[PDB]
Amino acid sequence: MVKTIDTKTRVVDVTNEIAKKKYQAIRDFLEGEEFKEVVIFGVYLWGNYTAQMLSKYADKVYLVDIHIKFLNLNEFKLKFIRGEVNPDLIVDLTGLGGIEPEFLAKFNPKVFIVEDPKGVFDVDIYEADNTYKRTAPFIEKAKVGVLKTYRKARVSKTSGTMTLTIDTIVDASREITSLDGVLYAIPNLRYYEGILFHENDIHKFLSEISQPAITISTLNDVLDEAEEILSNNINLIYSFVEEL
Amino acid sequence: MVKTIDTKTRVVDVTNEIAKKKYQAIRDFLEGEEFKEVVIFGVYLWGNYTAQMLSKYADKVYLVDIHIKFLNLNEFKLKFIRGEVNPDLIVDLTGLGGIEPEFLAKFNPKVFIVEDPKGVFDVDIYEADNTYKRTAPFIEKAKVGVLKTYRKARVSKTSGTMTLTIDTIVDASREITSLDGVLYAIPNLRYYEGILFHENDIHKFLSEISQPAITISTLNDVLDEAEEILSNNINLIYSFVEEL
Repeated sequence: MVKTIDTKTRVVDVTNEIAKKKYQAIRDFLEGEEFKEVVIFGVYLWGNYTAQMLSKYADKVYLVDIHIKFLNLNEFKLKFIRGEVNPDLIVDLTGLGGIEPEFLAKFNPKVFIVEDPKGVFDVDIYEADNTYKRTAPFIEKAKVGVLKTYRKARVSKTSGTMTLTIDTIVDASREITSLDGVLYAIPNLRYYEGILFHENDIHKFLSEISQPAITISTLNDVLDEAEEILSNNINLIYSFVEEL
Repeated sequence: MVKTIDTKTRVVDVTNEIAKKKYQAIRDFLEGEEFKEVVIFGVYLWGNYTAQMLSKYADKVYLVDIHIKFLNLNEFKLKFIRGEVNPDLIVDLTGLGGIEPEFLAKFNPKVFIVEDPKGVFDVDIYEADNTYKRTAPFIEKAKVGVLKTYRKARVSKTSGTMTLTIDTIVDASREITSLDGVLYAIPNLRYYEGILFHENDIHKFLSEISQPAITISTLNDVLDEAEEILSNNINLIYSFVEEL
């Protein structure tokens, strides 16, 4: 009598949808701009989509994390000092406690893009943010953009893809719960970066992020309705680049 | 500067607290009465605590599942027909699509307790319920009670421990998210019965249910407040036995 239904939409599907929204904002800001060399700062798994897409607009793309060419920060710094890299385009996706503005100041790109980590107002997050301190040395000397991503009329503390994924899936599970005949809806979420970088478990990371977004205990088949709900909350997400 | 904090309270800790609440409701209703034989219908893990606690007031306790002596339904019926079992106390925790009223009618206990699965009103859940059809053959010939469990001024579709556990942890994660400096809060939940009874994976089941209830990404040490919030939502849960 009681049914168990997994959504066809996976967690990775939500993250990809969010990543696509963020890139489209970047692409629009870059419209009619061409590059030879692109450097992207941030963890790779959230920045990979942007890197793969920008490679069509570039001869060489560097994605730099603190752990297409993949480097940790220190290889990149030596490469920069040796004069082996000198990007026209810099995309900073590190956010809170990310790349230091003092390191950014050494570069001279044609276009500089930084992601605003702030979401809904939070006094501590607001205080910890230095997005516009990272933009200061490029203003008037480069095309500068600030990547912003918000949920329309919703609460998200940051604009991080992980944060948005979580709040999206959790809210969706609550809407699904209120449907007729539904007993509960489990949002299937995990701290993925902990699985990958602390436990170095590539296999468990792949299995966990590929899990159905929501598992539903229900008297009725609400799969299509659950999917629509999930789509509605994803479409709530709005991303754009503010030009400075 | 961004920290990741796990709650000390695990999912098992939350589920035990709720199960504990349900038993005390039962214990209050029985006022220290002792039985020769207790039969409890329902799944193991939500009903084991009640079985363990009632063993102090009973010579023999049977835990019957459709899957202290543990028996599945078919061993119990053959035992019942052979006349080896005839309980003074029957506790039915099966809920929706559970034990049939036609099977209950064969018994003659002194005390009969059935769990009302209904939570907040749901037309389909309400109609699928037959709790009072299970009490009917015992009304007047035994002490009859209906176990009810609600979240005060909150929405839960059923009174099931699993349902309450999910809604408790998810709501707590949302309140934690609203705290200063918190980026997000992950509710660590999984369909546990699917891991254990479908997949026969006791190892993965114990690991998943022992997960910290909530994983927090935060700028501040918010552990104590997170525990308190989690504790507060548990205290919202009210359980009692309605005597008919």
